[PDB]
Amino acid sequence: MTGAVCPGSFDPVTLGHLDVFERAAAQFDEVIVAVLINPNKAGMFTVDERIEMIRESTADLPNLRVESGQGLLVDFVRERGLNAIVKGLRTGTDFEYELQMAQMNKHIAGVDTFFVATAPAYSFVSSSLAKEVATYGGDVSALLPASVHQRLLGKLR
Amino acid sequence: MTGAVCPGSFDPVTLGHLDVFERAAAQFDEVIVAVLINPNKAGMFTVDERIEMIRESTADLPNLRVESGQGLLVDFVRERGLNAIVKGLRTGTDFEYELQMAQMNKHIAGVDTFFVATAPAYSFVSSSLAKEVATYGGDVSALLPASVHQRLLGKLR
Amino acid sequence: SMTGAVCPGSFDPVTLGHLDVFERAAAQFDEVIVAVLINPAGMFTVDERIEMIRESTADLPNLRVESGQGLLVDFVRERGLNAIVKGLRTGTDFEYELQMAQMNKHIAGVDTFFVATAPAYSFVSSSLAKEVATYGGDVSALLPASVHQRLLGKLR
Amino acid sequence: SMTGAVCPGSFDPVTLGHLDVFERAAAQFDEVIVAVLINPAGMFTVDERIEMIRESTADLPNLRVESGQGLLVDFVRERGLNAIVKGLRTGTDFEYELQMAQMNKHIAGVDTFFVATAPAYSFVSSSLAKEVATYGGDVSALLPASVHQRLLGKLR
Amino acid sequence: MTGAVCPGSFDPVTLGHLDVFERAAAQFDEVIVAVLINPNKAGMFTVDERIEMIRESTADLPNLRVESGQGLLVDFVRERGLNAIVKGLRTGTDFEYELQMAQMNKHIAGVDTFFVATAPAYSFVSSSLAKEVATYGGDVSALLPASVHQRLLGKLR
Amino acid sequence: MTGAVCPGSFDPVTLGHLDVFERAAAQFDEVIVAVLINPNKAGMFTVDERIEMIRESTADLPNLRVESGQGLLVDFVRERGLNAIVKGLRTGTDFEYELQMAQMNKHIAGVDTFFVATAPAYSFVSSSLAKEVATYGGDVSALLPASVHQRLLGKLR
Ligand SMILES: O=C(O)[C@@H](O)c1cccc(Oc2ccccc2)c1
Ligand SMILES: O=C(O)[C@@H](O)c1cccc(Oc2ccccc2)c1
Ligand SMILES: O=C(O)[C@@H](O)c1cccc(Oc2ccccc2)c1
Ligand SMILES: O=C(O)[C@@H](O)c1cccc(Oc2ccccc2)c1
Repeated sequence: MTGAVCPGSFDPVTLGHLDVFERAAAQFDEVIVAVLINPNKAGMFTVDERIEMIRESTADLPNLRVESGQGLLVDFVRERGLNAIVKGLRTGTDFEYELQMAQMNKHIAGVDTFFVATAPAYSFVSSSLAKEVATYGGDVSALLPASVHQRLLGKLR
Repeated sequence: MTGAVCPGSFDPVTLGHLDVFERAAAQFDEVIVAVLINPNKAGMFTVDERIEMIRESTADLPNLRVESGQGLLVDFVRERGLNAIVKGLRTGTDFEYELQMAQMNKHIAGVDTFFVATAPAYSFVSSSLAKEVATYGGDVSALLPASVHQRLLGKLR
Repeated sequence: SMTGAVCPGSFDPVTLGHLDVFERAAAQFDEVIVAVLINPAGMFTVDERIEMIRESTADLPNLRVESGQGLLVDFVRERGLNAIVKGLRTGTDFEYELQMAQMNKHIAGVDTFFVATAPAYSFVSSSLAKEVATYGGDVSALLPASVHQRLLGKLR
Repeated sequence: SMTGAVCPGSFDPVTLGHLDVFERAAAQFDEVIVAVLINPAGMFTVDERIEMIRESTADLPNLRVESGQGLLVDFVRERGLNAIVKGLRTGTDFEYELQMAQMNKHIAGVDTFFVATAPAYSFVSSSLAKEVATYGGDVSALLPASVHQRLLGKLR
Repeated sequence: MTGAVCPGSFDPVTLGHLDVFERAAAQFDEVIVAVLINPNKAGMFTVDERIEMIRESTADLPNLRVESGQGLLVDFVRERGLNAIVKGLRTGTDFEYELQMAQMNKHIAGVDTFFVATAPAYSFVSSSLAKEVATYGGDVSALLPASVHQRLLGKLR
Repeated sequence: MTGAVCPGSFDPVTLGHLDVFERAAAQFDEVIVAVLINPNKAGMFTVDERIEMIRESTADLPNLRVESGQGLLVDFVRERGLNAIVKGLRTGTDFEYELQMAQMNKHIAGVDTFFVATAPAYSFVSSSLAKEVATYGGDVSALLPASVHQRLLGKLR
């Protein structure tokens, strides 16, 4: 009955994201990972690549599935009969910005947002910083799942 | 069967707290509001008074129950077969202190914490500020459940 | 006794959050000037932005609306004033605006007064309102009634 | 035209950071009242705190100093005003003061204007100044000249 | 020639503090850990106990020594012919508060302060939170050095 | 032999930067100021111009040298036999973003970062804001080294 959506661009998914997925899947009957695509800007990975990397690293979460979308997150959530979003947060700065979006989403669609504190070990990994570090040759193998790391290096080379 | 604990002193419960209770009860199969008994610093209302005020304000939430608790919160949570805490947050500063507690609770007992952003209208209400304003004659009736407000005036006489 | 402040912004479009700040500034200063930045890529033209603000502030007799360019402190000083009034939502806002406020005081002796957002508008911004409306979300409760139909026009 | 604001605090003692805020408030409002809280454990008596502020604000003709108790908004409204002016150093400050500002607006319609600290006084507070002086640190550059000798008196 | 002081109450020292000590000892010729004592409030551990717990967990840092003091930190620093303080920081909130003290210390004595970001794993441990959790029976064995944990449990029992 | 790298674009160097350089040079045996060459986004001054402005402003710092750098900062640092970065901080928000970078740099290369709080007088100056103010005729001469100011006026004509 209960369910939540875990949104992001996941370009690529990180171990921080996977931690959030696992924690959501432990507390809700179903979890949908929403891979939100900007039809106007391509990321590093195509939609099918992003989804494949997430599926490979969530194979042991039976109540989680992965779907892409675009436009308003609250429409994605509501069209699946749900009304909760779960998002990871690292800092107070994160909270202030995400707060605005959560209150807007509640206002326009009645959708609630639950935030979870990042695991300490992954508090400094982000998709953007991992890509930037890897671009200039830094070692990010411990911050990304196996389903991501060598595909990332491949994209960069 | 999903579930979460909503902990606090609730001295007294505010409309901000109630908003959190409602949103938790909408997303989890069971919610337990845990009312802290604090041996040292006593407050304005007894634990039984606080429990009754919450029960009156949550009468329409059939999957929410109210209980007193003492000591280590994660013991309270695990003793009831649960492993999630739900708390409301108002500010970035709130997030930083609560994040420390959440990471500590996950480390020592595997209990997770979900945070929800305050409804905008209650971003500035707290039990402590409401009591202080009311003590000096300010009108806080729009910030508290109807019953709380009547009981609060009683304690002040 | 010739008190006055300037309320600056791009106002693309003006929101109820902005209007709340204008009203509060107008209640505490003899003269308020809303300064609409010309910074030519926005949704509305500078003239359209000025009109929407004038429409929404008709009940504020001591407020006027003017366009401006360049250093804000020059705009303020050339009108004989030396105060800016700005609304703030978060501590993050305060830290960024703090830098600009201290710079403005340093270079021109112009002071900045910040006012806390009304709770109901803590989450509205011109940018988020435009984004939500663009994908069909209802923002009518967040914008002046006039602005709202004008926005519908730009999209449809 | 009857503009006015109240600058509240314990001022135990008043610092150059506070005085900077008083001066800036006095420059932008016709009338400024400094409200000195009676909250009986401080270092100086309410009378002493009032005297130190009056001594330091002699060049501010439109400022007066009064003691107060209870709800700040009652102090403000009973003097016919509905604005508070408060200085702010950090984003953390803003978040805490934001709650009080929104509460005060809610219960009494009293607005709050915040001003950014002068950079030179970003680190001074009554409490830190007292603490440092107590252990022999030189805080003379952080306090009004009058206050400084008075502080030396309380310690020696 | 170069040197820094690492101050705190260290009541007790945590793994977060030890991380800071090690990082300071790697970058300065000498490091002094300053155990600052409030002569008006006893902590959990006496001064000699605090120093002993720090020495036992820093035995492999040859350029580090431990001394107690009270009063102005900048006097402790200057009387040893030094003029740098090194302190760990976890959050932006920490930085704002410590910033005030660092600027005051520079103002009154010319002493500089260098801050270092906490290691991610210890970002949620503090002496106060470890004591509080342990008081109510929570497991904090992974957050404190061996020189501390059982002595803490002993104090509590 | 202790040492640290002070990295940045310094376009142009401000009195805030110089304060950081001075404080680093006072506490480390060697300081290297690393001036970023950025292939994409160019700025107002060439790398050689930026280096010369820093050299003129740091003429009294014999243990500080200035060099251009590109790519991964921790490679620059380790290539010079060092493993410390020193950066100035103005705000809590600054700390949060820089903390992510510092933890990342420590993770991928074992390079540590020490932060110093801005002198109060320069808390509001930045290269970007100084240029913007100067472009429209504002006087920023009290915020920049004397030589920078002369060169800045030249670029604006
Ligand atoms: O008012 C507050 O928020 C705090 O006092 C607080 C924090 C965390 C939990 C709390 O309540 C309980 C703790 C342990 C067992 C049961 C309940 C109260
Ligand atoms: O929307 C905002 O807040 C910013 O874009 C901003 C900041 C400061 C001033 C602004 O408007 C003016 C600038 C210069 C002259 C006149 C007006 C706009
Ligand atoms: O020092 C401070 O900032 C606080 O102690 C503070 C906050 C708000 C008002 C204060 O002073 C008054 C309160 C009530 C009536 C009159 C004055 C003091
Ligand atoms: O202006 C800034 O602060 C950033 O652009 C920045 C951040 C970190 C390092 C930077 O400089 C270097 C990076 C790599 C090698 C050499 C120098 C610049």
